[PDB]
Amino acid sequence: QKLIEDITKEQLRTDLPAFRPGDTLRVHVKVVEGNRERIQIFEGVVIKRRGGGISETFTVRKISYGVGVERTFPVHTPKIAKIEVVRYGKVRRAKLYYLRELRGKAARIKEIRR
Amino acid sequence: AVPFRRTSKMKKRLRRTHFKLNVPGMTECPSCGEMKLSHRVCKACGSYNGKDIN
Amino acid sequence: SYRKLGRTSAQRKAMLRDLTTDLIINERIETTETRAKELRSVVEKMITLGKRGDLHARRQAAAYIRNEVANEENNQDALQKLFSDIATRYEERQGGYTRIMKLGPRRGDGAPMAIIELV
Amino acid sequence: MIQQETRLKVADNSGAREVLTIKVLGGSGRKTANIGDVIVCTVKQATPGGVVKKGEVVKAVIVRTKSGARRSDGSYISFDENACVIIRDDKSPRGTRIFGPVARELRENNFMKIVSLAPEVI
Amino acid sequence: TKGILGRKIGMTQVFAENGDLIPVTVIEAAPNVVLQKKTAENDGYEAIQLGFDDKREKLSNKPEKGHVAKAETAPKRFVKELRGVEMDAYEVGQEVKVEIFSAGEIVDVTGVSKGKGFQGAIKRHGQSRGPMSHGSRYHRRPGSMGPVDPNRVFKGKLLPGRMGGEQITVQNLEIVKVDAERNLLLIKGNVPGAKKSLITVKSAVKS
RNA sequence: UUGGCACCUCGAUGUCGGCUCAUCGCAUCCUGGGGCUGUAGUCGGUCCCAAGGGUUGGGCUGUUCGCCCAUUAAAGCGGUACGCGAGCUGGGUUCAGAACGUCGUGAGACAGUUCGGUCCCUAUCCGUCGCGGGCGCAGGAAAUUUGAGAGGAGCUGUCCUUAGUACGAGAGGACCGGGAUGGACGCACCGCUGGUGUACCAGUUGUUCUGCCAAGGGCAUCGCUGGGUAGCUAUGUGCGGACGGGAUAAGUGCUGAAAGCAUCUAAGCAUGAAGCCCCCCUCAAGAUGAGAUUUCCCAUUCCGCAAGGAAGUAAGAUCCCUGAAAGAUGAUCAGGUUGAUAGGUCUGAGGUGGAAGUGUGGCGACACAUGGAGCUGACAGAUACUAAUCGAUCGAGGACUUAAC
Repeated sequence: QKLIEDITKEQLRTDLPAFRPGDTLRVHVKVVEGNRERIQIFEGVVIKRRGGGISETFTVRKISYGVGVERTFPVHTPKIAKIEVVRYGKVRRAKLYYLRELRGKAARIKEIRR
Repeated sequence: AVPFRRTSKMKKRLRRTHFKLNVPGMTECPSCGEMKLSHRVCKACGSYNGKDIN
Repeated sequence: SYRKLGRTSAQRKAMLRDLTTDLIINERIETTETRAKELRSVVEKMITLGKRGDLHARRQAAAYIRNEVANEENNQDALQKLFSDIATRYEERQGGYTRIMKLGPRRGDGAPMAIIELV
Repeated sequence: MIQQETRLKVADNSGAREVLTIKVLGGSGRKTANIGDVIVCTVKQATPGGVVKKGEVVKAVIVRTKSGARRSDGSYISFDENACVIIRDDKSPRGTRIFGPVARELRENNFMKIVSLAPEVI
Repeated sequence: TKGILGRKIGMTQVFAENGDLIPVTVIEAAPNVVLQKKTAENDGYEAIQLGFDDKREKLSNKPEKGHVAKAETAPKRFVKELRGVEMDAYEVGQEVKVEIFSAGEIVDVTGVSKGKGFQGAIKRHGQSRGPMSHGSRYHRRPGSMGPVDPNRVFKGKLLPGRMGGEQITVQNLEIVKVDAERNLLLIKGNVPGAKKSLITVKSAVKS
């Protein structure tokens, strides 16, 4: 997978900091309604990091109005404008799929700001 | 399913066609012979290019 | 791929943990053919841990080597024989530790026996 | 991924609590309906003071699923609870508020009233 | 209709010009050499054999060593025709490569599919399993052959077999980019055939 | 269909209805195209051609049927042993048990009802669907083919414009034609979404074991969970039924006679359907009518005066071995030391997610540092370090009549 890679060495986006699974980062999302570009904030807990170079992904999850919002995103896509890392976190595990159940204090207790 | 009618003495022999077994690929040992089979150590001396591995 | 060998996934571990030990004591085994070709993929990993010799490296290797006294009158375990004898011999070699030589079939079942020797 | 007989909790102040599907509307036809897909439904449970009562057959519109919404730009929206908003014969909803976050793909349907009545259209 | 052929490598994601996300294949198809010009003045029809992915001389035979003498190059594995290009703009010995295509050329693509092996009636034909409970023993199986009065199976009643191994055209693709620096195509979507198989990248039949 | 008759079967032809898998006939439900309309547009009735394709998810009852729920372009009939039990389910009828009503004096009876009630078979042949081995194709060989012929695909809904236009008192509402987007179905593949992944990784309970601790091993469904690469995949993504051409059905006709006019027809020319034949895709020269072109090896050695027969051999291949994108085995395909075919070893990618050990904080359970550390199944790129050694077997000499050379 070298010659797979060296095609997409160009559009490997290099304006974001690295991040672990269990933490909170803010996402700056460019969003089209017609016709301008709101840069709407997005917030919550990172979980997934299914790797693979350009094919990487990540999931910021957001409880809002008592309801969780599982949302994936690109690891190098141009629509993510800027990334602001608010918290870090001592988290034992690297796939936090359990907290698609756990509300809400024990989700917050597992958000230990390292 | 029970065989409706017995096989005659022709059809019985016509399935013996590919039923024959075949030769082994055989050559001689350049130590002793005779003979070895292909690529596998002989029982004759046990040499195999050409170390005397019994 | 790997080889199922007609054994359960726990039966294969007890299968391979025996045979890798018996190369340490015997220096050569006459298994069956696909018990030979499938054994070289493990021992050449297991001798690779021999060349390290860490306190961490030996404790990886104890999960594929059992507790069997290898040489009498020195009381060496097969774990001890790797880091003392085998690693002192293969500091020249990079891979291909055990050459496999096919022997003829076996009588009672037609199974192709095969000879493994380390090298 | 909301086929026949899928109990969708409601997301408005129209009176209802749990909505049972009958038939996704598209075509001959189909068995799934992800997000923003109009369904013929009934109401199994309700808050007791309501114009839409239990046992009444009034259509509805998905907002959220545990199934994903797949935006065409790599990012995926997927909620944790299913949803409905109840429509009266045109795409102006019978409800008054619309609770909870809302998948933004409704705006690319003809639901521009429903988007305006709902707090976090993401 | 232009068309080149070659190996593929695998799949990628290449976003471009928007916030998009495109499923992209990678194709090794450069460069082809015109080995023989099939002519309708001799054979009735019009075609061009193209060879690809030259091999070393141990793997090539004297009937086929002399076949490359008209193009005067190394022996070369994968040969196929193409009926039938605009006539001609080609000479036997001209190294055809990626340069024809572009971002917008609608393209059909053929190749030999990934063989899955001997598979049963559900997987080979999309047939449907029977009931897995209620005492029923019939599951996973093709079931009723036909009526009673004709006393035979009609030809075409689907059955288990060896699935795969045919050659499959998959139409209307979009060649994304052109990489003559690296001998690389980029095609939207899924292209048939397993890893590293041979793939003929035509131009389509439109519109 | 209910029937009549008793002509195949009572040394057995399984009977209702569902599930699968269909085909076929159209007397057509749609969709394509038209006459008439008691057709103003919209939506219809009705009669014509047309089988190519589509012809749903329930509730109830064993039900076919039937009614009803809501969708839909529509939810067609009908045959095929009222298709299909050596493919399945027995829910009913019609085995014995058991009741209830009724009838009989009684045993018991009932197309009157109800609860329970062993559905056996290693596929011989023909079929079907895939794979091989011979042989032939006037010499042996390697590639690429041509297509006589065989299949597959054949469905369409919205929406916006044209156009609030024609039409219409108004209400209401277009024909034709473009452009976007779906449904169902089908064909591929894994980059995302996921599933799974039993020699991947981490945690943990009981017991047992390596002298003990630490660290590990065994077994408990893989002990149990929480994750997961390659592969197989769908609900995931990509594409599809396009534009056409040619003759036709019912129509619609232009000319024109017989029958001075008239008259689609008799001579002559059109147009016209999701019908037909191709175009699109798949197979395919065993197509014995064995086709084609390109490039190869050559035209031996002996016997039989001769017809002919052997033995050695080139082009190439085969046995044998390492295997995998292939695969039940055969086969195919990558390869056989001027070698990367596989395993190992390195450097990685992805996965798991902070190894042991050491020191420190803590009486301690634990945390912290060394340190994105440690561990890694098939995943990539190098490396002859290992195994693909030796060698053997098979395979041509081109008949002859004629025509032109």
